[PDB]
Amino acid sequence: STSQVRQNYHQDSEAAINRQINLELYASYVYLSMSYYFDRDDVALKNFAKYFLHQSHEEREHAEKLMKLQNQRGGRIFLQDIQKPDEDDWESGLNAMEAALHLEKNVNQSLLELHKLAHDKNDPHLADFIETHYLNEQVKAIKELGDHVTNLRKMGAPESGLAEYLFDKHTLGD
Amino acid sequence: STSQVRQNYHQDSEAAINRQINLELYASYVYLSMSYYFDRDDVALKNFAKYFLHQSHEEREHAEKLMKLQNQRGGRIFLQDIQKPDEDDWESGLNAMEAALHLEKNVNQSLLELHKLAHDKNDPHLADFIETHYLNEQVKAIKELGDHVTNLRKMGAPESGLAEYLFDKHTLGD
Amino acid sequence: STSQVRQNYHQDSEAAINRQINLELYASYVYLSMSYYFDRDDVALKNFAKYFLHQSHEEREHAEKLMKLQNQRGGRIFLQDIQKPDEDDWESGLNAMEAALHLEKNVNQSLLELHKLAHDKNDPHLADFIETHYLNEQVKAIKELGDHVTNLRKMGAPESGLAEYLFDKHTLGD
Amino acid sequence: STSQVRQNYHQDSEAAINRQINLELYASYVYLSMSYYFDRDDVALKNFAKYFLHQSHEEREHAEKLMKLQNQRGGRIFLQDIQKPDEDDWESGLNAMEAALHLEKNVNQSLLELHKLAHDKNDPHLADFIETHYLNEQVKAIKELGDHVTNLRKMGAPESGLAEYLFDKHTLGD
Amino acid sequence: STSQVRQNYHQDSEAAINRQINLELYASYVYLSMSYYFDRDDVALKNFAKYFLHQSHEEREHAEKLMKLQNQRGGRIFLQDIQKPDEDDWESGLNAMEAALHLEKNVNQSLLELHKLAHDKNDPHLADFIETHYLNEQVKAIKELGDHVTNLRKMGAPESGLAEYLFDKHTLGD
Amino acid sequence: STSQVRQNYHQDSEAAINRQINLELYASYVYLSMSYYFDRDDVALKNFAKYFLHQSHEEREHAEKLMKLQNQRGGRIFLQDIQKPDEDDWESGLNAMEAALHLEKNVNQSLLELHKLAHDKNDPHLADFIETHYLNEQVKAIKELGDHVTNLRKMGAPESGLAEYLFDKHTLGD
Ligand SMILES: O=C(NO)c1ccc(C(=O)NO)o1
Ligand code: NA
Ligand code: NA
Ligand SMILES: [Zn+2]
Ligand SMILES: [Zn+2]
Ligand SMILES: [Zn+2]
Ligand SMILES: [Zn+2]
Ligand SMILES: [Zn+2]
Ligand SMILES: [Zn+2]
Ligand SMILES: [Zn+2]
Ligand SMILES: [Zn+2]
Ligand SMILES: [Zn+2]
Ligand SMILES: [Zn+2]
Ligand SMILES: [Zn+2]
Ligand SMILES: [Zn+2]
Ligand SMILES: [Zn+2]
Ligand SMILES: [Zn+2]
Ligand SMILES: [Zn+2]
Ligand SMILES: [Zn+2]
Ligand SMILES: [Zn+2]
Repeated sequence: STSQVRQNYHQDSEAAINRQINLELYASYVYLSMSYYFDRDDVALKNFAKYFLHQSHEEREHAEKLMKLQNQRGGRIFLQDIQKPDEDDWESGLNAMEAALHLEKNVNQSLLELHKLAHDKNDPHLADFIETHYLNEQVKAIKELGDHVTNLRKMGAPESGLAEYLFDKHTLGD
Repeated sequence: STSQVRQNYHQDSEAAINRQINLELYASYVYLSMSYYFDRDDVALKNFAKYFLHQSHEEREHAEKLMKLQNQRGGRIFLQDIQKPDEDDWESGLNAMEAALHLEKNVNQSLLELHKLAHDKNDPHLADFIETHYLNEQVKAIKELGDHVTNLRKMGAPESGLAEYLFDKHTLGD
Repeated sequence: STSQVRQNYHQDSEAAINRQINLELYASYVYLSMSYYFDRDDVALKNFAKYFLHQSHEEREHAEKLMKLQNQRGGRIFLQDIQKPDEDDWESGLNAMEAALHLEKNVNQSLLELHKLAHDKNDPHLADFIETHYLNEQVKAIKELGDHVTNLRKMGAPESGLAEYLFDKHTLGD
Repeated sequence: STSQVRQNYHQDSEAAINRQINLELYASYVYLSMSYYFDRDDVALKNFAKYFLHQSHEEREHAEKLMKLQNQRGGRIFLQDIQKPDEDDWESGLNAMEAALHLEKNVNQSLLELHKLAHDKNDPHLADFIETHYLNEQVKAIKELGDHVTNLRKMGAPESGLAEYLFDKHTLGD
Repeated sequence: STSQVRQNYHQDSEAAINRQINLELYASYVYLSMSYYFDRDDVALKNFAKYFLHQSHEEREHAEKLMKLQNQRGGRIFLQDIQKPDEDDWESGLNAMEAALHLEKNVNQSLLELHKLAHDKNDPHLADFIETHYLNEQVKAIKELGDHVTNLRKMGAPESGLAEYLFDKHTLGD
Repeated sequence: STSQVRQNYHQDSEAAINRQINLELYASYVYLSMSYYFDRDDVALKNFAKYFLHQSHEEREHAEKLMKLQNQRGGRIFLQDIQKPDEDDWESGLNAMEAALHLEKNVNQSLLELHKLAHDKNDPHLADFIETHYLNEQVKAIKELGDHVTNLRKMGAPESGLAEYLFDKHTLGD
């Protein structure tokens, strides 16, 4: 069918959207994994644990937002498997942060491509949606992972464990 | 003359804005008419009446801030007569819901054509204007009207006058 | 047909009422034009603009009120084209006020004939309706415009731009 | 490495918990899809949608509390892919209710086998865990889903389009 | 070294951003000069004075938000000397308002050029940055300075001492 | 011309004030530069940044009060180019503190010489103005910079990344 509400809504755009949803749920899955990793009795950095748990809940917010744009435009949601992440053990506070930064650069890439598509297919509505709710969020996050990584490294992580423990106290703990 | 504030504002943009002004005022007249049709002693659905008197007042807001925009950029407002609606009797609640859907998807086509003009003339201010204050509002508008229609249909409207009475109570009365 | 509520309601009154509705929308439209005219970067008298905009929203109430009385008496609303105002460029504050006084004297005329018709068709309900909700409002609005004209002319307008700028500050801006 | 906190926690229990974690995440995914299904403009039952969006967030909670449990006991979390749901179109609100029921009765069955496992490994902490935080919860949840289905049926669902609309109003909307 | 956070950030964009910073710091300097001009014992227009000083601090905000952006995107800040303003003596309130109009149109074109660049390099994050934090802020400033220049002109300035005094009180003084 | 307020205000003092104005504008630029350096994703010390950004704005205040003073005494302001800081990269937090220190003694130096000028020209208003608003402010700034440098060196700056991270937390974040 074609929904009564659909208008200037191209099907690459619609299919690009069902792709992002999955990517956002993917990242939500990664951050859950990082979170409970730093909750391990042998790692025990509670603020690393809550930092990523919060990112896990936000990625969820991202996907649900897109699931809403879809129906709003008259596209139809098709869901897919969520890949388990690439690790079971994230090694270190620094390394987990670097993986986070890598993950978000990559989600950012897809958002930019999704913007290009929306622009190329002359969807001003879809494109302002990406710029308003996603683009600058991803710059902020990526700037923030960058800063953390810079600070964990300058402090002598992940060699110095003292380093990671003070960072969990003094940066991720308000 | 050429206004002292004019900058990057193409006379084709100026004349498109004036067109949109008239179309918004037109919208408002349609809803005004729909509203006072449901206030007739033989239609007597008050929440339908309120729901359109509101959109009537909303569309008037839409025109008024196009008028501001026009002067903001140093163009010049020319008003044209306001066409009376297509109908005097709007038949039923479902139907008026189907009519407004049609109307808003139409006004939305105009906004997407105003915006593409803006893009092509390299007017980012005007394109952003359209994006923030109109596109998204139209997609929320289109999406809602669709929802009401689907519900009226599934309830058994327009035949069932029970359904329309109940939809007025449980859906448009808060 | 004939509405189950109609009573001592003559169809000339009904057609007289549809006419006034249009006329009120007309004035509503004239006052909008005046308003955004003084919002022009090359006119720029904010309080002239806010004054006429407020008159715009009141005429809209003036007309919705009449559309209410129509359905109330079981008459039936037929709308009509809203003719664009007789100017796009209202020249000055003095001249805008003078046009406005002309406009309302003319609308006052139409109401008085409507009262005459209501009286002549022995409709004391329609007659009290015009006495209560319109007649003294039209005397107040005519007197107010006259005083503004008197003051703007006594301040040496419209050749003294100083004149009109002080009037906008000291009379229309509280 | 064997965790410094592990005590009377059998590696069969550990692997049984990780299994439940995945099942709970999976249910969360099912409710998610059920939810934004009723957000489509052709379904348009907003309280069905709210009701399922909530259970999705609850099933998430279910998983998170299991991941805390694993680490509390000295086990090690291993996530796995999240299987997308069986349907992309859940047909009707009655049906989704019937599917949800089936789903919940399925997860209840897994926790009773986890419970029997715990008991047989003489793991009373893990049995008391399942007793307090899951068993009565699923039992309340199964009973409510039975109630809603029984009611949707008794009102004439899913054929009576009015029925589902009203259940969404009168039962799922407070 | 490429900054760790960089992504879709063009070296033209970065250098153009560095130019806009200088241009904003140059704006703030001009408005500073204008403000203490009116503070002179032989000009003595405190509201002109306070008007431009507020505008001076605004421009400094415009620059600092550009700088933060450079860092967010991984760009690199390079400052250059701040050109002293063109005049030491700004003649009068009218001429000062005119010169601000010229200044802000010049800033506005540089920013439209910066947006164009951003679009030419497929940097939607940058373009929507310029869109939402600068473009309509420049239109507002340009409209307001338009109105001010107009109202000063119609009053009789710069020939009428009275006019620049009363505009100081009744417009620049709230 | 000679100003109508001018009294016991020497041309050299008028000259030395104008130059002092420029030097405070310079100090504000330096501090602004140091601030956004510490905002870089590869330096990432938020409280060094806040510290220097607060300096930056205070120095602006220093200059505006000189501009105010100049007009009070009947002198005439002449603004010069504001030269860009010596550095684009400030290396480290300790080296930035040390360069702040060097700058503030240089500013102290010129302020003391401006005081000697005022004494020499028997200008006690000018002398007390300098004493009252700048002299102890300069001593306080230099004492605080001295202490910071001292602490940063004892902690092992600049070699110690940890030292600069802990100083940012425990001294500059309150
Ligand atoms: O044979 C049994 N069930 O069929 C059995 C043996 C021991 C238990 C028990 O309850 N342990 O706590 O149950
Ligand atoms: Na935009
Ligand atoms: Na009477
Ligand atoms: Zn995301
Ligand atoms: Zn993210
Ligand atoms: Zn500490
Ligand atoms: Zn509209
Ligand atoms: Zn609309
Ligand atoms: Zn384009
Ligand atoms: Zn009911
Ligand atoms: Zn009227
Ligand atoms: Zn009137
Ligand atoms: Zn006055
Ligand atoms: Zn569960
Ligand atoms: Zn459940
Ligand atoms: Zn600016
Ligand atoms: Zn500006
Ligand atoms: Zn200073
Ligand atoms: Zn200083
Ligand atoms: Zn002495």
